[PDB]
Amino acid sequence: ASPVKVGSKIDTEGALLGNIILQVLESHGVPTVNKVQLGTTPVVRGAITSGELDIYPEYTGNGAFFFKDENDAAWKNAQQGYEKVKKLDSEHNKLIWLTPAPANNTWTIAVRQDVAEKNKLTSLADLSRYLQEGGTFKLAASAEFIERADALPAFEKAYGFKLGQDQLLSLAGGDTAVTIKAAAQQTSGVNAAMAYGTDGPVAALGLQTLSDPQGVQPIYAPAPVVRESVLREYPQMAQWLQPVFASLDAKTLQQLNASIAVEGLDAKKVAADYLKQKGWT
Repeated sequence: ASPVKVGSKIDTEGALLGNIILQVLESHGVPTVNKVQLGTTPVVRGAITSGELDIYPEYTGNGAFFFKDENDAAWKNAQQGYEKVKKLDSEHNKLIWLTPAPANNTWTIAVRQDVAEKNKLTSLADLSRYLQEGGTFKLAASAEFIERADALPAFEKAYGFKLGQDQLLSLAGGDTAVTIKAAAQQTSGVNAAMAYGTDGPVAALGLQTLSDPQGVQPIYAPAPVVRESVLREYPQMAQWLQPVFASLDAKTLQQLNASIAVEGLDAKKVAADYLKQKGWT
């Protein structure tokens, strides 16, 4: 009878996933309070652990910070990271991690679709092979992404490639909308961009993210996290949200995020349309 307080983070994907959770619950007649786009990670995390939120989408790899377990190898594996934060949040905070999306919202490289399809580039390993075969390549990226040891140099080391100076366009202070745009219109001959794994502009501006099978970056997979006492009152909501989040792979999230961020569709309507199309509402 007491309404379920549904939240999310302020960003595009937060708006999308928060509205998805809210509308799934509403379609089952569950009483709700709309607190979508409440704040940043620490604000929503503080809110759910204080009871100001009952459920919101959180990202698996953030378990590294929640449990002071930075540099644990588990966060570099999608399944191991999920299971780890799920176990820890249950026992320590009575927070239940539901089904995670198969997507990984983390740093990667996105390549122009034409170049990716022509050269069969799916993963960062494919990219490395293409480069060592003399493939034409120029990456737009932030100075930070280029220099930080855990960013481009980590990809380079793990996948065995090296970008020369003429294969880089350094853009001072991000952000990925700008680097993606550079590849999209081939600025200074750029054909690839620094991007996040579920970036809306990747879909809208005609790029394709590369996968990270080696697990160089920690995995940030979004999942509903719900207070145990609330799940206790509506146990069925795990079942409701399972096929929904199972369907959210990277390309799907890129398209939905693009609808909102690039083309200015209402996040509420984008969520509603998706749920209706897939037949969950």
